[PDB]
Amino acid sequence: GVSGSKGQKLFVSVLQRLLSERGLHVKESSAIEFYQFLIKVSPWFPEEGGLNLQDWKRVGREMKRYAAEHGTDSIPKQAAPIWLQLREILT
Amino acid sequence: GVSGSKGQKLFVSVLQRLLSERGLHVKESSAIEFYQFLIKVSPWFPEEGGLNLQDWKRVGREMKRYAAEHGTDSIPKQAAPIWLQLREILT
Ligand SMILES: *C(=O)CCCCCCCCCCCCC
Repeated sequence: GVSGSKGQKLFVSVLQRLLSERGLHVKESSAIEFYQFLIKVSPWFPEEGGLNLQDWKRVGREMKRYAAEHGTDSIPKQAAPIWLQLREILT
Repeated sequence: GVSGSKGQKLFVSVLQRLLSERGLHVKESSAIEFYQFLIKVSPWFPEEGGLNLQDWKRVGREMKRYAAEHGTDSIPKQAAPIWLQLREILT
Protein backbone atom coordinates (compact mmCIF):
# COMPACT_ATOMS: atom_id res chain seq x y z
CA GLY A 1 0.00 0.00 0.00
CA VAL A 2 1.33 3.37 -1.09
CA SER A 3 -1.82 5.50 -0.52
CA GLY A 4 -1.17 9.16 0.33
CA SER A 5 -4.12 9.16 2.73
CA LYS A 6 -3.21 6.31 5.17
CA GLY A 7 -4.69 6.79 8.65
CA GLN A 8 -6.47 9.91 7.48
CA LYS A 9 -10.03 8.66 7.95
CA LEU A 10 -9.23 7.25 11.38
CA PHE A 11 -7.58 10.46 12.45
CA VAL A 12 -10.54 12.56 11.21
CA SER A 13 -13.00 10.28 13.01
CA VAL A 14 -11.10 10.45 16.27
CA LEU A 15 -10.47 14.18 16.09
CA GLN A 16 -14.12 14.75 15.31
CA ARG A 17 -15.33 12.74 18.35
CA LEU A 18 -12.94 14.45 20.78
CA LEU A 19 -13.70 17.95 19.55
CA SER A 20 -17.48 17.44 19.18
CA GLU A 21 -17.79 16.44 22.83
CA ARG A 22 -16.41 19.90 23.74
CA GLY A 23 -18.81 21.65 21.30
CA LEU A 24 -16.31 22.32 18.45
CA HIS A 25 -16.59 21.14 14.85
CA VAL A 26 -14.04 21.08 12.09
CA LYS A 27 -14.78 20.66 8.37
CA GLU A 28 -13.52 17.29 6.99
CA SER A 29 -11.17 19.00 4.48
CA SER A 30 -9.73 21.03 7.37
CA ALA A 31 -9.37 17.94 9.58
CA ILE A 32 -7.52 16.22 6.66
CA GLU A 33 -5.29 19.35 6.13
CA PHE A 34 -4.33 19.21 9.81
CA TYR A 35 -3.52 15.48 9.65
CA GLN A 36 -1.22 15.95 6.59
CA PHE A 37 0.52 18.81 8.46
CA LEU A 38 0.89 16.63 11.58
CA ILE A 39 2.43 13.69 9.76
CA LYS A 40 4.76 16.03 7.78
CA VAL A 41 6.11 17.73 10.90
CA SER A 42 5.87 14.83 13.35
CA PRO A 43 5.85 11.45 11.46
CA TRP A 44 6.97 9.63 14.65
CA PHE A 45 3.75 10.61 16.48
CA PRO A 46 1.31 7.95 15.14
CA GLU A 47 4.10 5.36 15.15
CA GLU A 48 5.64 5.87 18.60
CA GLY A 49 3.50 8.53 20.23
CA GLY A 50 0.50 8.43 22.53
CA LEU A 51 -2.30 10.72 23.48
CA ASN A 52 -0.43 12.17 26.45
CA LEU A 53 1.09 15.59 27.28
CA GLN A 54 4.79 14.79 26.78
CA ASP A 55 4.22 13.59 23.23
CA TRP A 56 1.66 16.29 22.36
CA LYS A 57 3.94 19.02 23.79
CA ARG A 58 6.65 17.68 21.49
CA VAL A 59 4.35 17.87 18.45
CA GLY A 60 3.73 21.51 19.46
CA ARG A 61 7.45 22.28 19.67
CA GLU A 62 7.94 20.70 16.26
CA MET A 63 5.09 22.60 14.67
CA LYS A 64 6.39 25.88 16.16
CA ARG A 65 9.88 25.20 14.71
CA TYR A 66 8.25 24.57 11.35
CA ALA A 67 6.41 27.97 11.51
CA ALA A 68 9.64 29.82 12.51
CA GLU A 69 11.54 28.22 9.63
CA HIS A 70 8.85 28.41 6.91
CA GLY A 71 6.63 31.34 7.85
CA THR A 72 3.11 31.25 9.27
CA ASP A 73 1.48 31.10 5.80
CA SER A 74 2.63 27.55 4.82
CA ILE A 75 0.75 26.39 7.93
CA PRO A 76 -3.03 25.67 8.01
CA LYS A 77 -4.92 28.40 9.89
CA GLN A 78 -6.56 25.68 11.95
CA ALA A 79 -3.29 24.03 13.13
CA ALA A 80 -2.76 26.15 16.27
CA PRO A 81 -6.47 26.05 17.29
CA ILE A 82 -6.75 22.24 16.90
CA TRP A 83 -3.35 21.66 18.63
CA LEU A 84 -4.43 23.87 21.45
CA GLN A 85 -7.77 22.16 21.93
CA LEU A 86 -6.20 18.70 21.98
CA ARG A 87 -3.65 19.94 24.54
CA GLU A 88 -6.52 20.99 26.79
CA ILE A 89 -8.40 17.76 26.26
CA LEU A 90 -5.19 15.94 27.38
CA THR A 91 -4.97 18.10 30.50
CA GLY B 1 -27.13 46.22 29.71
CA VAL B 2 -27.71 42.48 29.68
CA SER B 3 -31.20 41.07 30.35
CA GLY B 4 -32.56 37.68 29.23
CA SER B 5 -32.01 37.07 25.52
CA LYS B 6 -30.89 40.72 24.91
CA GLY B 7 -27.76 40.96 22.73
CA GLN B 8 -27.86 37.23 22.08
CA LYS B 9 -28.26 37.07 18.31
CA LEU B 10 -25.51 39.69 17.84
CA PHE B 11 -23.14 38.01 20.30
CA VAL B 12 -23.71 34.63 18.59
CA SER B 13 -23.19 36.10 15.09
CA VAL B 14 -19.86 37.72 16.00
CA LEU B 15 -18.69 34.64 17.89
CA GLN B 16 -19.45 32.36 14.98
CA ARG B 17 -17.70 34.64 12.56
CA LEU B 18 -14.53 34.84 14.72
CA LEU B 19 -14.33 31.10 15.31
CA SER B 20 -15.23 30.08 11.73
CA GLU B 21 -12.37 32.09 10.22
CA ARG B 22 -9.99 29.87 12.33
CA GLY B 23 -11.73 26.69 11.06
CA LEU B 24 -13.70 25.94 14.23
CA HIS B 25 -17.47 25.86 14.11
CA VAL B 26 -19.98 26.04 16.91
CA LYS B 27 -23.65 25.03 16.79
CA GLU B 28 -25.99 27.96 17.34
CA SER B 29 -27.47 26.25 20.44
CA SER B 30 -24.02 25.85 22.04
CA ALA B 31 -23.15 29.49 21.26
CA ILE B 32 -26.44 30.67 22.86
CA GLU B 33 -25.64 28.61 25.95
CA PHE B 34 -22.15 30.04 26.05
CA TYR B 35 -23.65 33.58 25.86
CA GLN B 36 -26.11 32.94 28.69
CA PHE B 37 -23.22 31.63 30.80
CA LEU B 38 -20.95 34.61 30.02
CA ILE B 39 -23.61 37.19 30.93
CA LYS B 40 -24.43 35.25 34.17
CA VAL B 41 -20.79 35.35 35.38
CA SER B 42 -19.60 38.59 33.69
CA PRO B 43 -22.58 40.94 33.00
CA TRP B 44 -20.19 43.87 33.01
CA PHE B 45 -18.52 42.57 29.86
CA PRO B 46 -20.99 43.76 27.22
CA GLU B 47 -21.66 46.99 29.12
CA GLU B 48 -18.18 48.09 30.13
CA GLY B 49 -15.80 45.48 28.61
CA GLY B 50 -13.86 45.42 25.34
CA LEU B 51 -12.86 42.57 23.05
CA ASN B 52 -9.31 42.51 24.21
CA LEU B 53 -7.00 40.02 25.93
CA GLN B 54 -7.06 41.79 29.31
CA ASP B 55 -10.87 41.85 29.65
CA TRP B 56 -11.20 38.38 28.20
CA LYS B 57 -8.73 37.17 30.82
CA ARG B 58 -10.98 38.68 33.49
CA VAL B 59 -13.97 36.89 32.01
CA GLY B 60 -11.79 33.71 32.23
CA ARG B 61 -11.03 34.29 35.91
CA GLU B 62 -14.69 34.91 36.66
CA MET B 63 -15.79 31.70 34.88
CA LYS B 64 -13.24 29.69 36.91
CA ARG B 65 -14.43 31.42 40.05
CA TYR B 66 -17.97 30.30 39.19
CA ALA B 67 -16.69 26.70 38.66
CA ALA B 68 -14.97 26.81 42.07
CA GLU B 69 -18.11 28.00 43.89
CA HIS B 70 -20.67 25.80 42.00
CA GLY B 71 -18.53 22.91 40.77
CA THR B 72 -17.30 21.81 37.31
CA ASP B 73 -20.67 20.11 36.65
CA SER B 74 -22.62 23.39 36.59
CA ILE B 75 -20.84 24.92 33.56
CA PRO B 76 -21.34 24.23 29.85
CA LYS B 77 -18.76 21.74 28.45
CA GLN B 78 -18.14 24.20 25.52
CA ALA B 79 -17.38 27.11 27.86
CA ALA B 80 -13.65 26.49 28.38
CA PRO B 81 -12.95 25.51 24.74
CA ILE B 82 -14.68 28.58 23.29
CA TRP B 83 -13.06 30.86 25.81
CA LEU B 84 -9.66 29.46 24.95
CA GLN B 85 -10.06 29.88 21.18
CA LEU B 86 -11.15 33.49 21.67
CA ARG B 87 -8.16 34.05 23.92
CA GLU B 88 -5.83 32.88 21.12
CA ILE B 89 -7.57 35.19 18.62
CA LEU B 90 -7.02 38.06 21.00
CA THR B 91 -3.28 37.35 21.28
C1 LIG C 1 1.86 -1.64 -1.06
O1 LIG C 1 1.58 -1.27 -2.25
C2 LIG C 1 2.91 -2.71 -0.78
C3 LIG C 1 3.78 -2.95 -2.03
C4 LIG C 1 4.95 -3.92 -1.84
C5 LIG C 1 5.64 -4.22 -3.20
C6 LIG C 1 6.83 -5.12 -3.03
C7 LIG C 1 7.45 -5.47 -4.36
C8 LIG C 1 8.94 -5.74 -4.25
C9 LIG C 1 9.53 -5.97 -5.63
C10 LIG C 1 11.05 -6.11 -5.56
C11 LIG C 1 11.40 -7.47 -4.96
C12 LIG C 1 12.90 -7.75 -5.00
C13 LIG C 1 13.24 -8.93 -4.11
C14 LIG C 1 12.83 -10.20 -4.83
